[PDB]
Parts: sequence; C-alpha cells; structure tokens
Amino acid sequence: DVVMTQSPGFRSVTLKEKVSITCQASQTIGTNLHWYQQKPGQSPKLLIKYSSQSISGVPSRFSGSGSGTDFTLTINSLEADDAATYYCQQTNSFPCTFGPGTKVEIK
Amino acid sequence: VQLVQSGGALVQPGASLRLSCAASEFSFSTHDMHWVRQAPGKGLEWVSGINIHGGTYYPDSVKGRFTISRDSAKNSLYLQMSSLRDGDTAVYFCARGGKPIYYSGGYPSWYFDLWGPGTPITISS
Amino acid sequence: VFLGFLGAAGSTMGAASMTLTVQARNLLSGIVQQQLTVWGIKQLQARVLAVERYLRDQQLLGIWGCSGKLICCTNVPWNSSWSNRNLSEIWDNMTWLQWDKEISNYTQIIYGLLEESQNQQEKNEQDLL
Amino acid sequence: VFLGFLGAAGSTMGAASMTLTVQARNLLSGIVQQQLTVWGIKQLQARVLAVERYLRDQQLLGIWGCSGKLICCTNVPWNSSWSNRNLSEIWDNMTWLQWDKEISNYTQIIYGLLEESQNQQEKNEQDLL
Amino acid sequence: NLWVTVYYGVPVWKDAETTLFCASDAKKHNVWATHACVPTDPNPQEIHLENVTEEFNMWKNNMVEQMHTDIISLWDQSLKPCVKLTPLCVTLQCTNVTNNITDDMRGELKNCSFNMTTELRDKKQKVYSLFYRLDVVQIYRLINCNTSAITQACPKVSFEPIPIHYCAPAGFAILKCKDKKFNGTGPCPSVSTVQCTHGIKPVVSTQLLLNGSLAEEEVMIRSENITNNAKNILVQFNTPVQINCTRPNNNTRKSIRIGPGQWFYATGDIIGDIRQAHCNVSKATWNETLGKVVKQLRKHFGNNTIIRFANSSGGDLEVTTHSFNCGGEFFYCNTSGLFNSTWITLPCRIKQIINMWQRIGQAMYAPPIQGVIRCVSNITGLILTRDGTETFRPGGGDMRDNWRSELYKYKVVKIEPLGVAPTRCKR
Amino acid sequence: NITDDMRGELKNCSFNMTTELRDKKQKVYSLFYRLDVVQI
Ligand SMILES: *[C@@H]1O[C@H](CO)[C@@H](O[C@@H]2O[C@H](CO)[C@@H](O[C@@H]3O[C@H](CO)[C@@H](O)[C@H](O[C@H]4O[C@H](CO)[C@@H](O)[C@H](O)[C@@H]4O[C@H]4O[C@H](CO)[C@@H](O)[C@H](O)[C@@H]4O)[C@@H]3O)[C@H](O)[C@H]2NC(C)=O)[C@H](O)[C@H]1NC(C)=O
Ligand SMILES: *[C@@H]1O[C@H](CO)[C@@H](O[C@@H]2O[C@H](CO)[C@@H](O[C@@H]3O[C@H](CO[C@H]4O[C@H](CO)[C@@H](O)[C@H](O)[C@@H]4O)[C@@H](O)[C@H](O[C@H]4O[C@H](CO)[C@@H](O)[C@H](O)[C@@H]4O)[C@@H]3O)[C@H](O)[C@H]2NC(C)=O)[C@H](O)[C@H]1NC(C)=O
Ligand SMILES: *[C@@H]1O[C@H](CO)[C@@H](O[C@@H]2O[C@H](CO)[C@@H](O)[C@H](O)[C@H]2NC(C)=O)[C@H](O)[C@H]1NC(C)=O
Ligand SMILES: *[C@@H]1O[C@H](CO)[C@@H](O[C@@H]2O[C@H](CO)[C@@H](O)[C@H](O)[C@H]2NC(C)=O)[C@H](O)[C@H]1NC(C)=O
Ligand SMILES: *[C@@H]1O[C@H](CO)[C@@H](O[C@@H]2O[C@H](CO)[C@@H](O)[C@H](O)[C@H]2NC(C)=O)[C@H](O)[C@H]1NC(C)=O
Ligand SMILES: *[C@@H]1O[C@H](CO)[C@@H](O[C@@H]2O[C@H](CO)[C@@H](O)[C@H](O)[C@H]2NC(C)=O)[C@H](O)[C@H]1NC(C)=O
Ligand SMILES: *[C@@H]1O[C@H](CO)[C@@H](O[C@@H]2O[C@H](CO)[C@@H](O)[C@H](O)[C@H]2NC(C)=O)[C@H](O)[C@H]1NC(C)=O
Ligand SMILES: *[C@@H]1O[C@H](CO)[C@@H](O[C@@H]2O[C@H](CO)[C@@H](O)[C@H](O)[C@H]2NC(C)=O)[C@H](O)[C@H]1NC(C)=O
Ligand SMILES: *[C@@H]1O[C@H](CO)[C@@H](O[C@@H]2O[C@H](CO)[C@@H](O)[C@H](O)[C@H]2NC(C)=O)[C@H](O)[C@H]1NC(C)=O
Ligand SMILES: *[C@@H]1O[C@H](CO)[C@@H](O[C@@H]2O[C@H](CO)[C@@H](O)[C@H](O)[C@H]2NC(C)=O)[C@H](O)[C@H]1NC(C)=O
Ligand SMILES: *[C@@H]1O[C@H](CO)[C@@H](O[C@@H]2O[C@H](CO)[C@@H](O)[C@H](O)[C@H]2NC(C)=O)[C@H](O)[C@H]1NC(C)=O
Ligand SMILES: *[C@@H]1O[C@H](CO)[C@@H](O[C@@H]2O[C@H](CO)[C@@H](O)[C@H](O)[C@H]2NC(C)=O)[C@H](O)[C@H]1NC(C)=O
Ligand SMILES: *[C@@H]1O[C@H](CO)[C@@H](O)[C@H](O)[C@H]1NC(C)=O
Ligand SMILES: *[C@@H]1O[C@H](CO)[C@@H](O)[C@H](O)[C@H]1NC(C)=O
Ligand SMILES: *[C@@H]1O[C@H](CO)[C@@H](O)[C@H](O)[C@H]1NC(C)=O
Ligand SMILES: *[C@@H]1O[C@H](CO)[C@@H](O)[C@H](O)[C@H]1NC(C)=O
Ligand SMILES: *[C@@H]1O[C@H](CO)[C@@H](O)[C@H](O)[C@H]1NC(C)=O
Ligand SMILES: *[C@@H]1O[C@H](CO)[C@@H](O)[C@H](O)[C@H]1NC(C)=O
Ligand SMILES: *[C@@H]1O[C@H](CO)[C@@H](O)[C@H](O)[C@H]1NC(C)=O
Ligand SMILES: *[C@@H]1O[C@H](CO)[C@@H](O)[C@H](O)[C@H]1NC(C)=O
Ligand SMILES: *[C@@H]1O[C@H](CO)[C@@H](O)[C@H](O)[C@H]1NC(C)=O
Ligand SMILES: *[C@@H]1O[C@H](CO)[C@@H](O)[C@H](O)[C@H]1NC(C)=O
Repeated sequence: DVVMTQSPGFRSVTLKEKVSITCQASQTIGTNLHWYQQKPGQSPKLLIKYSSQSISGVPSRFSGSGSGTDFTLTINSLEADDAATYYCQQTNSFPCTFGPGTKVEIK
Repeated sequence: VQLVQSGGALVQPGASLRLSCAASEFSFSTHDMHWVRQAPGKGLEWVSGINIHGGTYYPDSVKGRFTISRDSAKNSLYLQMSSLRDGDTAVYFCARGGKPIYYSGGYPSWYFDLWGPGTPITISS
Repeated sequence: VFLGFLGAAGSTMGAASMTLTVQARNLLSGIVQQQLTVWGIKQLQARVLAVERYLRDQQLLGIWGCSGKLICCTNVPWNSSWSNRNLSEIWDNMTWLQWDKEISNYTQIIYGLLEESQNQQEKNEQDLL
Repeated sequence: VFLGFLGAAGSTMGAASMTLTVQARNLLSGIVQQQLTVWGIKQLQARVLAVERYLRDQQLLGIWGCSGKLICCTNVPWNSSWSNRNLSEIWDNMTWLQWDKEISNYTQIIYGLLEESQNQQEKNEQDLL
Repeated sequence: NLWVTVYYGVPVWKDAETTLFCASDAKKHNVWATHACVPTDPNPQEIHLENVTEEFNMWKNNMVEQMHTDIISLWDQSLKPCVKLTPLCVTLQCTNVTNNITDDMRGELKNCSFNMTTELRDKKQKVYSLFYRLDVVQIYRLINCNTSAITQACPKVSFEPIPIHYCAPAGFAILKCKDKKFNGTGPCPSVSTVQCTHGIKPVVSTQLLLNGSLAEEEVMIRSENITNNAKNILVQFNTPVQINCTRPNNNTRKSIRIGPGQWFYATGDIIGDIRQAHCNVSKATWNETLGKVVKQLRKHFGNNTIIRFANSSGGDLEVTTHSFNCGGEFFYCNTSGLFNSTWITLPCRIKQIINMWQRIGQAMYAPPIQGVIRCVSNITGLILTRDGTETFRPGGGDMRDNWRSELYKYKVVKIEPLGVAPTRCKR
Repeated sequence: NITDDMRGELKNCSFNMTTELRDKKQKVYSLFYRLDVVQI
C-alpha cells in the first residue's frame, strides 16, 4: 500500500501571504499525485492533476509540483476564498490511496 | 452537469441498503464511475467502481458485501450493500472519473473531475 | 503504453475483445527499443528475436487470409467435439485464459483447416476474371 | 532507386502525394543491404534497427485499420482547433515540411482518435454474421 | 466537414545522428583492404531538390566524430596482432656514427649495442642497430621505455591513404550543399540528396592539408568564429601547390630473431654519404598563395590592415612541425621558412616511435625502410591561428579537422514517411 | 605501537621486484596482512 502523509496538520496563514503545504509518500509514486480541496459541508473538488497540470475552473494562483516521494502545493497570494482542507491522492498503485489532509485557516 | 443523489438513511447493523446516483446533462455510458465514502473525521475511501464496458473494481475492505452496477438506459448508478456495520457510517458519493492522459480501454484513471453532493448513511441500534 | 494492458484478462472474453489494440500496441518495443560487445550483444540478440516472433504471427495470419483487422471470420465451421457450451456461455462466463486451456487440444487441427482460404482464392479467381 | 526521391519535397503537398511510392521503395535497403567481428558488428546492428523502424510504422497502420495502400480515409473528423486554413490552401500552397511543423502539437491526439477503428470492428461483427 | 486522412510515403525529414557506412573501391593487406566495406562504384545517386532551403553547420557535424572514432579503432585493430617488443626495453651502449656525415646531421645518428633475447631461453645475443636521436634518451635507453609498451608494426600491413566513401543506412539520406562560396554555416539554397558521398582519403597531417579537394573559384577562409583568437582558421586553396619531400641515405634492414616466431627489424649501415631529410617548395607559388590568402583575410580584418605570417611557436614536434607519412616513415619538417612574410628548402627530421593520438604510447615502431624515399604531395589547404596589424601562425587541432575540411558539404537526416492532413474523404 | 589484539597481524616484507628497464632489479618492501601470506 502507499501510505500518504501530509504536513503540517494545519497551517495558520493570513491574507495575501504566499503559502504552501506538502505531501509525502512511503514509496515512490512517480508523478501520479493529484491535489483536491474540500470546504465544510461541500463536495470535494480537484485542483491539480499529475503533480503539475492545471485544470480549467481553478484560479491561476494555484500551482504545484513534485515527484517520487515529495510533493508541494502552493498559492501565489492567499485569498479569503481559499480556506479549505487540502488533500493529496495517489494513483500510482492500486488500491488508490489518499493522505489525511491539511487544514488551511485564514486570518 | 452534476450527479444527482438520493437522500440519506438510518439502518440497523446487519441491514442491507441500496444507494443511487443519476447523470444530469450527460451520459453515464461515456464514463467510468466510482463510489467513495467519507466517514466522520476521515478523507475519501474508495469503495467501488465500474468501467465503460461493465467491468468492475472493489477494495478488499468491502468486497463480498458491496456490489456496483449501472443502467445506462436511465442514466443511473447503484451501490448495493449487504450486512452493514456501524463502522460503515459515512457520506457516500458518486464521482465521475477524470479523463485519462492516453487511451487505456476499460481501465480507470483513478481521480475525479465531477463530484456529487453526498448521501449519509448511519448504521446503529 | 501501460495505460492499460493485460488488465483485460480480469474479465470475460466478450468484454476483453473490445480492447484488443491495447495489447497489440505493446508488442514491438521493449525497454531496449526505446533507449565492448561483451554483455551488450544480448540486447542485440533480444531485439532480433522479438522481431522474429512478431513476424511469425503476422505470416500465419497472412496465410489464413486474416491479415489485417483484429477479428477475422473464417468460413470454417466449428466442430461439436471441440467444446460443449452455449455460445453465450463462453463469451459471458469464461475468460480468455480459461478458454485457451479448454481448447488447447485442437490448436493444430483448427489451424490446419484454415488452409481452406487457399481453395477459396482459387474459386475466386475462376469466377472473377 | 535514386531516380527520384525527396525531390517531391520541393512542391506542394498535393503534388507530392502523387509520388508517394517513390520514397516507400527506398526505405528498406541501405548500402549495407545491397552488398574479426570488430567494426563489422556495426553493420549488423544497423540492419536490425532499420528493420525495427519499418515494422513499427507498419504496426501502427495495422492498429489504425490503415494497413495497405498509401492513402487511408479514417472516418475521424478533423478538429477546427488543429488548423485554420482552407482545405485547398494547404493542399495547393503548403509543402509537407511546412504542414508537419504546423500541426506537430496534435500528433498524439490525432493518433489516439484513430483507436476508433476498434469500435468500428466491433460494430461490424455484430451486424455482419 | 473535413476528415482525417493518413498518408504514407511523405517526403519529410528531421536532423538525426546515425552511423554511416563506408564503401570500398574494388581494385592486398592495405588496412582498409582487410576491413573492407564491400566495393561500390556505379552509384552516382544524386537528386536535385527544388526550393527546400535547409541549414548546415560544419562545426556541429557528428560525422566528423565518426570518422575519428572508426579510423582510430581500425588503426588499433590492424596493428594489435603484431610483435610486442618487450625485449627491446633495455639499456643501450651508444657511440657516434663516424661515417661521412654532413654538418646538418651531426649528433643525429647513434650506433647502439645491447643484450637481446634469442629463441632459445637459455641464451642472449649481442645485437646492434642504428638509432635516431629523437627516439633515444641518455641516462642510453629507448625514450619510451619508462613510460609504456612498445610494439613493431606488422611489415605486411600498409596504411595507404585509400579514399573511403560513405553511404546512408536505410531510413536515412544525405543532403549535399552545392552553394557556391558557402562559408560553412547557415542556409544553403541549393541542395541535392545523395545515397553516398564522394571518397575521402584518410590523410593525417599538421599545419598544411595535403591531397584534399580544391576550392571551386576563390580561396575560402572560414572558422567557427572569425574574431575569436582562440579558434583555428581553415583556409582552402583554389590552386594546388606541389611539395617534394625526400629521404636520402640508401639503407637496409636486418631481420633479427628475438623469440620463437618473433622477429625485430634493425637499421643497418648507410650506403654512401649521410644527409638530412628535407622538402622542396616552389617560392613562386608559395608567394602567390599567401597573397591570395591575405586578399581574402582583409575582408574581415581590414584592407588597410597589415597582415603578417609568422612561425609555428609551440612546445613540441607535434605542435611546431609539419607531419607527413611517406613510405611508412614519419616526418617532422620545419615550416618556419614558409611562414615568414609581411603583407624553398625545408629541413626535416624523422622518428620511429609515434604516439599518434597521445593516449598511453601505442608505439607502433615504424620499421626501417630499405632504399630511399621520394614523395610528392598536393598542398590543398592550411590551418592558421591569429595572435590578436595582425599576425597569423600555423595552427593546431586534432585529426578531426582534417575530416571536417572535407565533410562540411554533407549532412544526414532521418526520414519520417508517415503523417496526416485533412481531406474531404471519410471511410 | 601495536595493541594486543593486533599482535602477529602485520608483517614487514621485502623482496626483489622488477623494474621498467629489463636489466635491473629493485629492493621493494610493503606491509602485509597475515591472512594473505604464508610461511615456507
Ligand atoms: C598524395 O598523393 C600522392 C599520389 O598518389 C601520394 O604519393 C604516392 O605514394 C605511393 C605510395 O607511397 C607511391 O607509390 C610507390 O611507388 C614506388 C615506385 O617504385 C613503388 O615501389 C611503391 O610500391 C612498394 O611499396 C608499397 C607500399 O604499400 C607496396 O605495397 C608495394 O607492393 C611495393 O612494395 C613491394 O616492393 C618493395 C621493393 O623493394 C618491397 O621491399 C616491399 O616489401 C614490397 O614487396 C609504391 O608503388 C607513389 O609513387 C606516390 N606518388 C607520388 C607523386 O609521391 C602522396 O603520398 C599523397 N600524399 C598524401 C598526404 O597522402
Ligand atoms: C472479477 O471477478 C468479479 C467477481 O465475479 C466479477 O464481477 C462480476 O461481473 C459480472 C459481469 O459483469 C457481473 O454480472 C453482471 O451483473 C449485472 C447486475 O444487474 C443487476 O440489476 C439488474 C436490474 O434490472 C437485474 O435485473 C439483475 O438481475 C441484477 O440484479 C447484470 O446486469 C449483468 O448482465 C448484463 O449482461 C448480460 C450479458 O449476456 C445480459 O444478458 C443481461 O441482460 C445484462 O445485460 C451481469 O449479470 C457480476 O455482478 C459481478 N459481480 C460483482 C460483485 O460485481 C468481475 O467482473 C471480474 N473482473 C472484472 C474486471 O470485472
Ligand atoms: C656500429 O658498430 C658496429 C660494431 O663495431 C660496426 O660493425 C663492425 O664494423 C667493422 C668494420 O670493419 C667490422 O670489422 C666488425 O666486424 C663489425 N662488427 C659487427 C658486430 O658487425 C658498425 O659498422 C657500426 N655502424 C656504424 C654506422 O658505425
Ligand atoms: C651483456 O651482459 C654482459 C653481462 O653483464 C655485459 O658484460 C659485462 O660488463 C660488466 C661491466 O663492468 C663486466 O664487469 C662483466 O664482466 C661483463 N661480462 C662479460 C661476460 O663480459 C655485456 O656488456 C652486455 N652486453 C651488452 C651489449 O650490453
Ligand atoms: C621517462 O624519462 C624521461 C627522461 O627523464 C622523462 O621526461 C623528462 O621529464 C623531465 C621533467 O622535468 C623533463 O625536464 C625532461 O626534459 C623530460 N625529458 C625529455 C626527453 O623530454 C619522462 O617523463 C619519463 N617518463 C616517465 C613515465 O617517468
Ligand atoms: C556566413 O555568412 C553569413 C552572412 O554574413 C553569416 O551570417 C551572419 O552571422 C552573424 C553571427 O552572429 C549574425 O549575427 C548575422 O545576422 C548573420 N547574417 C545574416 C544575414 O543572417 C554566417 O555567420 C557566416 N558563417 C560563417 C561560418 O562564417
Ligand atoms: C565571436 O568572438 C567574439 C570575440 O571573442 C565574441 O564577442 C565577445 O563576447 C564576449 C561574451 O561575454 C564579450 O564579453 C566580448 O566583449 C565580446 N567581444 C566583442 C569584441 O564584442 C562573439 O560573441 C563570438 N561569437 C559568438 C557567436 O559567440
Ligand atoms: C630541392 O631542389 C634542390 C635544387 O635542385 C635540390 O638540391 C640539388 O641536388 C642536386 C643533386 O646532385 C645537386 O647537384 C645540387 O647542387 C643541389 N642543389 C642545392 C641548392 O643543394 C634538393 O635536393 C631538392 N630537395 C628536395 C627535397 O627535392
Ligand atoms: C626551424 O629551424 C630554425 C633554425 O633557425 C628555428 O629557428 C628558431 O626559431 C625560434 C623561434 O622563436 C627563434 O627564437 C630562434 O632564435 C630561431 N633560431 C635561430 C638560429 O635564429 C625554427 O624554430 C625551426 N622551426 C621548427 C618548426 O623546427
Ligand atoms: C625571414 O625573412 C627575413 C627577411 O628577408 C630573413 O632575414 C634576412 O636573411 C638574409 C639572408 O642573407 C639577410 O641578408 C638579411 O639581412 C636578413 N634580414 C634581416 C632583417 O635580418 C629571415 O632569414 C627569414 N627567415 C626564414 C626562416 O627564412
Ligand atoms: C595535384 O592535383 C592535380 C589536379 O588533379 C593533379 O594533376 C592532374 O592529375 C591527373 C591524373 O590523371 C591528370 O590527368 C591531370 O592532367 C593532372 N593535371 C595537371 C594540371 O597536370 C596533380 O598530379 C596532383 N599532384 C599531386 C602531387 O598529387
Ligand atoms: C635480491 O637478490 C640478491 C641476489 O640473490 C639477494 O642477496 C643475496 O643473498 C645471498 C644469501 O646467502 C647471498 O649469498 C648473496 O651474496 C646475496 N647477494 C647480494 C648481491 O647481496 C637479495 O637478498 C635479494 N633481495 C631481496 C630483498 O630478496
Ligand atoms: C467434426 O469432427 C467430425 C469427426 O468425424 C467430423 O465428422 C465433422 O465433419 C467435423 N466437422 C464439424 C463442423 O462438425
Ligand atoms: C445451453 O444452456 C443450457 C443451460 O442449462 C444448457 O443446459 C445447455 O446444454 C446449453 N447448451 C450447450 C451447448 O451447452
Ligand atoms: C489433450 O487432452 C488431454 C486430456 O487430459 C490433455 O492431458 C493433453 O495435455 C491435451 N493436449 C493439449 C495440447 O492440451
Ligand atoms: C474538437 O475539440 C473540441 C474541444 O472541446 C471538441 O469539443 C470537439 O468535439 C472536437 N472535435 C471536432 C471534430 O471539432
Ligand atoms: C478561405 O480563403 C479565404 C481567402 O481570403 C479566407 O478569407 C478564409 O478565412 C479561408 N478559410 C479558412 C478556413 O481559412
Ligand atoms: C506546441 O505549441 C507550442 C507553441 O509555441 C510549441 O512551442 C510547442 O513546441 C508545440 N509542441 C509541438 C509538439 O509542436
Ligand atoms: C657525438 O658527438 C657530439 C658532438 O658534440 C657529442 O656531443 C655527443 O655526446 C657524441 N655522442 C656520442 C654517443 O659519442
Ligand atoms: C617535384 O618534382 C617534379 C619532378 O619533375 C618537379 O617538376 C617539380 O617542380 C618538383 N617540385 C618542386 C617544389 O620542386
Ligand atoms: C575594402 O574593399 C572594399 C571593396 O569595395 C571597400 O568597400 C572597403 O572600404 C575597403 N576597406 C578599406 C579599409 O579600404
Ligand atoms: C642501395 O645500394 C645498393 C648497393 O648495390 C644498390 O644496389 C641499391 O640499388 C641502392 N638503392 C638505392 C635506392 O639507391
């Protein structure tokens, strides 16, 4: 199984800060990592695919990269609307798995 | 475009239950579909999936208890679960598999472009 | 192109038949084809043998009159002694691995009867002009 | 057979298309194919690689359902995002070198859509019997 | 309402790096003779292309590296299975040759004796040979004895400069640039496609390029960068100039048994008077070619700029002299008498132990050659460097540039016959 | 200065070695470990 972890458990940030969180895998997953976000009471949304690909409907301020066992998500300038728990998922090895998520709180 | 879902439910341990989703403004016949569940305090556990040719995939955590099916005539998806446990309490979701980078045949990409609203099931005495 | 490949084997022959190009596209290039004669000579030998295997199957299809396409109707009737199952039984409940084992005994017989395409070609010339 | 070859490239795609066999006939035999393992081994390696290149293109045409002939109609529509020129504009004013550069970005996309021949073969079996 | 149509046999290509194969001249142990490429001849396979302007760059041509790579490999393969002169790496007792030697030869010839092995591993023999001072060190000893293994070139193997032709492998084609006065880079408006190149002789030399092709109209001067004084400048003459080199001193050789199936060739006494090797250049034509070079150099350096030619200053024979190989003997000739002018007898020395490509030694030991040597070559080109009025001196460089100077007209590309275009046709 | 656990482990040995010039020999020595050396 691929065990995924995330760090920090949560991040305390303020508006217009450039921010980032990371994901790690217990084993290499190549570049098969995807980033998702979820707000309380909402369904999940996919923001970044295959480590660094953009998705229509996702603001240009969101970006990221990574490979092997180490991946990063970043926001160029944090908006109030970006508060969410962010998650990583891997599709490299079946069963597909996911990490615990990092909560981003904005002040 | 959305996945239209049924309402939630309360059942006793050992009970069976059928969940369903429908395709609003698209055909299910053109996509690989999956179910995931979100237990309180957890992320999204993949539960099941069906490909465009009717082939299926299951986790060992539900295999033998859960069955996935599709009826493209009505654009509907089903998840049939038997012998439910309190530990299976979760919000269940349908999701449309994301488009793959290159053709695979009936082999899923394992990530999602479209998510439904969520259907909670509580299992308790 | 391991986007999909032998995973087709997990299902029935019917279902698997819809993705035959998935495997065909992965038969001509090993890692050494994507890329001191000691040791290195083995890579040369392997590439040659892979080519030979490919061509032998293509030659057989050529001889049978089945060169081109994934599925070829032969105009040779199926023998009742080869299996005793409903047509739908094998296509919906059996996998290709199971099927290959079940009729392994008749491989040469079936292929020998595909020589009939030669008689068909003679008949076609005579009535074609 | 350098009686004529890449000189076709001096003209338009339309004109060049009338002499496609001119190049095809020159793709299988280098000087070493017309004719101490030291040095000589290179000739063996080259012949093998030439074969592999040839077969890979033939396999691709086979998969697409375009094996045989020089020109193959695919039944896959052309995307409006791939180019914005009159059909006659490209055939009469452009060369193949220019064209290949212009649509290089869509090579994999176009090829991926040629997998549709597999769906056509399934449909054909069902209505053929 | 357009449809995808697949086309096969499309006349397009992309730059590529592949292996080219040689071809032979038919018409017998002359190196290339063993590693035969199989004869070709009726192969004028040349097709003119219209339009299709394409670019060339002779300093980025990978064919040069192949020529270097295979000729050096073949050199070793031809000379590997020979004698291995382990027994000659011994102490030498030397004296001076006292025969009728001219002033220019004083100190050049040594008469040395030593204890040599025999075929019978019980006994030694007293053997002597003449030696040239450039291969001998006073402690005497052979000069390369303390560095690496020494061999003896096989006496029946002759590295004759036989022209070799190159052809494309299947899937590839060679584009030839016919642009007049092409300077080695950029667009070439007139290109033809060929099966094979013309033949090129594997001539290895320094400073002056011998027996190559001649320029069609004007003397051409080209370099990777005209204004970079760290680069070598290639000059191609439109007129050949003959150079006559000789080796006097009629002599013989002695076949000495050194082991059970092993023989060494010793240098015998000189018949007649002793003189130095030398080369003759016609002063009239030397003056003309330098003037022509200057007229062309002025195009980039100013026609109000004085241009001077000067000596090949440097630290060694392989740097400062003009290297030739005639009759199997290796010559190191003095060209200071040529590059002496502001806008002909050349003395010459010889050696038997040749490193060729540095590396570790190799030391083929050119065997002594009997009789005398007469050799006349065609000067077809020149390599210069500038020091920056400006001054030019004979340049340096590897054997790579003795290929590049001929290879510059050819480039190889990969054929890609399959592609698509829209049509009105649906299946 | 050798500890107790190393007694007998190191030998200092000399021998007549060849040279590049095939007329002469040289006196050369090296330390050796006992596991690679045999007493005759
Ligand atoms: C530029 O081009 C010119 C023109 O081609 C090159 O100069 C020519 O070089 C060749 C070879 O050096 C030379 O030909 C020799 O002429 C001699 C005249 O008598 C021949 O005797 C000699 O043949 C013997 O040597 C050959 C060496 O490989 C043997 O293969 C051959 O069988 C002969 O050797 C036999 O006989 C002798 C007799 O004693 C015996 O000892 C041997 O063991 C063996 O049995 C060659 O034919 C041309 O005459 C040269 N021409 C000129 C004008 O010089 C010039 O070198 C090129 N320059 C460059 C830079 O490449
Ligand atoms: C790995 O191993 C597992 C375990 O065996 C396989 O999983 C089984 O796969 C088969 C084949 O797809 C499944 O069987 C199918 O079940 C469908 C469910 O239909 C239900 O709902 C309708 C609604 O009206 C009811 O009528 C019906 O009775 C069921 O309640 C059927 O619809 C399928 O039949 C269809 O195709 C046949 C073909 O001839 C038609 O005749 C039918 O009319 C219909 O069109 C079929 O029966 C089985 O359920 C799977 N089990 C599980 C737990 O999923 C895996 O397939 C195998 N490998 C892979 C890769 O999948
Ligand atoms: C090199 O030295 C040898 C040895 O002295 C010379 O050969 C001798 O020449 C005399 C001349 O009368 C003979 O009597 C001897 O018998 C010769 N000795 C041998 C061993 O052959 C040889 O001539 C010298 N060579 C030169 C160029 O000086
Ligand atoms: C060949 O070897 C012999 C033996 O070493 C050399 O002659 C010796 O020279 C030394 C010099 O002092 C004398 O002490 C020996 O008595 C000599 N021995 C004999 C047998 O004369 C001899 O010079 C060597 N020969 C050559 C050509 O090097
Ligand atoms: C072999 O011996 C020669 C002779 O001593 C060495 O070359 C000399 O190196 C010194 C170093 O300062 C120079 O000053 C001499 O001029 C060199 N001699 C010559 C003739 O050029 C050579 O390096 C030795 N080789 C090895 C491997 O030790
Ligand atoms: C051959 O001549 C052409 C024409 O002068 C040279 O092309 C110029 O190269 C410089 C190099 O930086 C460019 O800045 C100029 O713009 C080029 N000119 C044109 C018209 O494009 C070319 O470099 C010469 N090549 C050699 C090997 O001398
Ligand atoms: C050709 O050589 C000239 C001379 O060396 C190069 O021009 C120099 O480029 C360096 C790069 O940092 C500058 O610092 C020098 O000031 C330049 N010299 C002059 C006189 O301007 C030139 O770039 C070389 N050509 C190419 C294509 O690299
Ligand atoms: C270069 O030419 C000179 C002149 O012909 C050659 O030297 C002459 O050789 C003859 C031969 O008997 C003598 O009679 C002349 O007196 C010599 N003249 C001079 C000026 O020395 C010379 O050998 C030639 N060199 C080459 C390499 O061919
Ligand atoms: C050719 O021989 C001449 C003989 O004079 C050499 O001339 C020397 O050249 C160097 C170069 O700086 C001068 O410093 C010396 O003073 C010159 N010697 C004399 C006597 O003036 C010349 O270098 C030799 N060239 C080659 C390539 O060997
Ligand atoms: C380079 O050219 C100079 C100039 O002609 C040569 O030096 C002259 O040599 C003659 C010979 O008798 C003398 O009379 C002149 O007086 C010399 N001129 C000077 C300025 O000293 C020089 O020898 C030539 N160098 C070579 C290598 O030929
Ligand atoms: C230098 O090149 C010229 C030009 O090819 C050679 O002279 C020609 O040789 C051919 C050989 O059959 C003759 O047919 C021509 O008539 C010769 N031309 C002239 C003007 O005589 C010349 O021999 C070459 N010289 C050297 C030393 O290689
Ligand atoms: C190298 O060889 C010499 C020659 O055999 C050895 O020294 C000899 O030892 C014997 C022993 O009885 C003496 O009789 C000889 O007189 C010695 N010869 C000399 C020249 O001293 C020498 O020990 C050897 N060296 C090594 C390190 O093994
Ligand atoms: C099958 O095999 C039997 C064996 O006798 C044969 O008679 C019959 O013609 C064969 N063909 C078919 C299609 O049954
Ligand atoms: C067709 O299926 C029925 C189902 O029981 C079976 O009894 C019958 O023998 C089958 N036919 C064949 C050829 O097996
Ligand atoms: C033929 O059938 C027998 C039945 O047991 C089997 O043992 C044998 O291996 C079969 N041959 C083939 C080619 O399958
Ligand atoms: C072309 O690409 C667009 C992209 O959205 C797609 O919607 C359309 O169906 C494609 N096909 C054609 C033939 O235009
Ligand atoms: C067809 O040609 C006309 C000529 O000007 C041009 O304006 C028009 O846009 C062309 N159509 C396409 C698809 O380029
Ligand atoms: C895709 O288009 C961009 C546009 O500049 C180009 O740079 C890139 O090389 C193209 N890719 C291909 C395969 O041509
Ligand atoms: C040869 O004569 C020259 C003249 O100076 C002298 O220097 C040299 O040492 C002599 N060599 C021998 C070996 O006698
Ligand atoms: C070389 O020798 C030939 C022989 O006739 C002669 O004509 C020519 O002038 C000589 N070359 C030189 C540079 O002396
Ligand atoms: C060099 O010659 C050209 C020929 O037209 C001339 O234009 C240029 O001005 C000359 N340069 C000098 C320095 O005389
Ligand atoms: C060398 O001298 C011998 C002595 O007779 C003679 O026969 C031979 O021809 C001479 N060789 C040369 C090249 O002069």
